[PDB]
Amino acid sequence: KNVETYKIYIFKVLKQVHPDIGISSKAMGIMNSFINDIFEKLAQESSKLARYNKKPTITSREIQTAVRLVLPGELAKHAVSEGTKAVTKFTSS
Amino acid sequence: KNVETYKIYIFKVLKQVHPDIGISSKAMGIMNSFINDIFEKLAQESSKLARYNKKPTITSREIQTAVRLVLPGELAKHAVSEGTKAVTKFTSS
Amino acid sequence: LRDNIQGITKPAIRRLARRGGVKRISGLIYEETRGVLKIFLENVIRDAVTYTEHARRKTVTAMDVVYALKRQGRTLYGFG
Amino acid sequence: LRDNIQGITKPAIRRLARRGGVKRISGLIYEETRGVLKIFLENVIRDAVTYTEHARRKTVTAMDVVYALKRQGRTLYGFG
Amino acid sequence: PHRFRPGTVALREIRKYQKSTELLIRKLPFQRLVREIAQDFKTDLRFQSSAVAALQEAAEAYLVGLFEDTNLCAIHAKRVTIMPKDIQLARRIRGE
Amino acid sequence: PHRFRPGTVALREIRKYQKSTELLIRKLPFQRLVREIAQDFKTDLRFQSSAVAALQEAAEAYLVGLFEDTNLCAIHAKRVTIMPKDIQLARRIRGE
Amino acid sequence: ATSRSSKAGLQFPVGRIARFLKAGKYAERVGAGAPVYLAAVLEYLAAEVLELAGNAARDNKKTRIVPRHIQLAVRNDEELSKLLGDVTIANGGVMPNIHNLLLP
Amino acid sequence: ATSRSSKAGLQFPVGRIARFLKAGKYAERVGAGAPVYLAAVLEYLAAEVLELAGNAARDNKKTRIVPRHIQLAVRNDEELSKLLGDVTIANGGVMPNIHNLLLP
DNA sequence: TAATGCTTGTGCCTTTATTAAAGAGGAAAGTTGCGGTGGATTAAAGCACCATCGTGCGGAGAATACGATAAGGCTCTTGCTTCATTTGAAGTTATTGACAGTTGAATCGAGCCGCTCAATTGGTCAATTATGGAGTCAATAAAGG
DNA sequence: CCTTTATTGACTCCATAATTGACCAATTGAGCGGCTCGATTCAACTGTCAATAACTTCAAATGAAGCAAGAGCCTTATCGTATTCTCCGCACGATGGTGCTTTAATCCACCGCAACTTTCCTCTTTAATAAAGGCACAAGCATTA
Repeated sequence: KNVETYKIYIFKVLKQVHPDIGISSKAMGIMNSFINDIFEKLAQESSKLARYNKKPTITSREIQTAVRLVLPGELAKHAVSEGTKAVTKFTSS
Repeated sequence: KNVETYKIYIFKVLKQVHPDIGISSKAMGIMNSFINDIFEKLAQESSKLARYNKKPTITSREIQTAVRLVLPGELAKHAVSEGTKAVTKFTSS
Repeated sequence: LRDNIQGITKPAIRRLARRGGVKRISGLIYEETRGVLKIFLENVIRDAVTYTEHARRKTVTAMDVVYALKRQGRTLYGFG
Repeated sequence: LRDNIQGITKPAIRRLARRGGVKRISGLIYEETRGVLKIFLENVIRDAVTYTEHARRKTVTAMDVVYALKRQGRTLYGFG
Repeated sequence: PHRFRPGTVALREIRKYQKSTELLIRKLPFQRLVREIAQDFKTDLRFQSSAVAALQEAAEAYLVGLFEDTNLCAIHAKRVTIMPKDIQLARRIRGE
Repeated sequence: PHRFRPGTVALREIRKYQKSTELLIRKLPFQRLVREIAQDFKTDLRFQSSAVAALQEAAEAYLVGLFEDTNLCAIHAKRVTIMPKDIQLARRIRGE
Repeated sequence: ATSRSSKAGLQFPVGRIARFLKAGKYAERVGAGAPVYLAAVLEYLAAEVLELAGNAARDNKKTRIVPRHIQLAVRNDEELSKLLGDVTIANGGVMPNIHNLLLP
Repeated sequence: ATSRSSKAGLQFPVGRIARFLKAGKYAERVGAGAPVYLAAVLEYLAAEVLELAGNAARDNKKTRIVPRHIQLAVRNDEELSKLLGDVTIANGGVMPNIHNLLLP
């Protein structure tokens, strides 16, 4: 079976940030596990948010509130800014 | 709206255990919150158990493993015994 | 509506310490306790206000506080 | 298999303490550390064995250990 | 004038306040403090009374637990008076 | 014969072992211990190698953190030697 | 129309718990035996806590269980205290404990 | 057939994340804008961690990121350390810290 | 300071195995289409949240006398560190075998979805009893003699 | 031990409110039915976990020597504690306004389901070079003088 991971996208981000720095396989796996953990945290938190207000749909608003509740401080603010920028760019095109 | 609670069943259990002892409303609400908390714990743990093994269904086996994983020691042993007794009684008649 | 942290008087801190089993209390314990209480309240109220804001409400309810507490591993019964 | 808890030698405990920044070590630290390590391993292995038993397997995999650790708030990265 | 030797009245207060379930912090100052703190997150907020009551209960329980840990830290160092360094150590070990 | 005064070699070991990522406990004794412990829960268990490796990593990290907390507790009491009471206090505050 | 509760010999609402499990979207399907098991476990836990609380109330020369008795029962039993270590109970108070080194 | 990732100007797989959200049964329905937001947030977090890890690798005078550098980056930043307080990195080592009172 | 042990940091060659790179094809993303179900909008009630006012009384702020607890300094002895010798068990390599995890099908059992119903339970009003409050007595404990 | 005195548990009586009980309805558990899928059992393959043997050699066990750190003891001074006095603002009771929370109805728009295409990512295979390892070497720290 094919195993699905974020290795390609993480490598693309690394090349965007550090053009001349490479990454080992162990660090790649650790980053993949970190991203999976964050994805799961945000998903369960957004599901709880939807359950509390009796809405059957997860929207960008639930994701934004999950980001605010889970990530701390400046990290959460920057994440919210980036997400809002991405959603605006997706909608305006 | 009609609020659904375990007050009646908790009172029946209390009368079964302590015939002459009553319970205040505050203690009844605390017991209700305790039962809701335990229900939610077992439900999410069983959902995770089903997710890990890619089974779309929750059965008595998932509940039993959730009980053995969440409750500690002799409490979990007695809970498992009571659950198995109840399931056998339900199935055998 | 400011400086209400001094509203947590010294006798209140002494009573809270006595409830905890403390026999003698130093002089700087009052300031230290005020600071730590302010930090705790800031965290809990931040989470509760976020929960309230998500539901498009303007009034903070007890359920928001209960959820904010449960997020930090401090589940509280009697307010469900 | 018996008294393999003594397989955690004194130099190993000294190295673990040194990694933690400890400068001097008492004599009973070795027994205390062996006891606490045995308790921790008992808890984690109990949870891992329960996870393995549920899946109707006979071999404990790394994923069971990772789940058992995550159940106790000690998520471990690099074994996914 | 009969004066109790220092320390016995503290022991009586320890015995008495551990027996009771009353809240020790006055309600109105705590309410004002909560409102002031919340003013920095979102202006024009209304508080349901049960929310402030829950906040007071949680804060008092947290402070009692912290003071128990502080007393353990103070006893560990062969003292009976709790000090700021005891609170700092207790919060450091708890991960706060 | 040149002898180092006590404590300097300990400081050098502290500096050296904090720089490395190697596992400090030997693999085979830890594996035997894990199998012995698991024998009490279910007989005839097989262990995947990565499971034992993960167990060793987790146990070593936990012990390092516990020893850091123990060192803080020992320093709090104006000592440099860690003692069993320091470990007991640290575990008590952590809630174990 | 025989209720599943008395069909399985329980006091708790097997049907209500089944509906809660189905509504919570914990899985696409729930077995017929799962709500009975869950109801039995919840009933056992409630009975244990209530029995300890009633004993605590009786030891205090009282007739009605109050939150103080629940807190005392929870903190006097090792298993529940391990299960309920991180729990704050409203109006529960604390267990009376004075360190031996503080005594005169 | 323009991909949603390039439609929103992202590197992460918006489509794959949408499929993950659908499969996880977190809710009955998933909005169209939710996976884009989630992909952007994950991309930002990965970029931040990788930037700090590359910085740590440079200050060590290596040209390859290893778990030690990830551990150092995580423990040298307050926000990530708060987010990753309970997280153990395999082969991560520890931050070199010697207490003042232990020095000669 | 100062010479010297001395362990650690630094510079260079090797290889290898660990990471960068190319391909087949298949597995999943994008598109079109439909439609009903969920979300956004609007009007209205009703209760709940806030601001005002009065008082009066128990709890908080401020001195004051003081004694006992934390802190500093000295001494000692004993427990822990450093060094050296001997050894014994972990580490590495190669081998075998059989047990168990996994994938693929058939399939028969079982749980989801509709419709009815009606019976159990939840909102609302009555109450008397267990507990709260006030007053008094006896028992308990502490402090100076 | 003793005696006085401050403090609290018990005891009793009255108030009170609140927990238990009865009742109307409402909504939901139960029964029957149809039907698609899923989880059980069987089978084979195949991956690897356990057990074996062998050799090396470095890390663990043990013993000596010694020294410095933890603990005990004395002294002091200063700082938290207990008691009293004054006052002040929190708690309780009433009020009145309004805003904002919840509910009901409507409309519209958007996301799930399905089929088809297509193109992107993922095991398998190939290589090339970064770093561990080894070896030689410089250099700042520790130590006794």
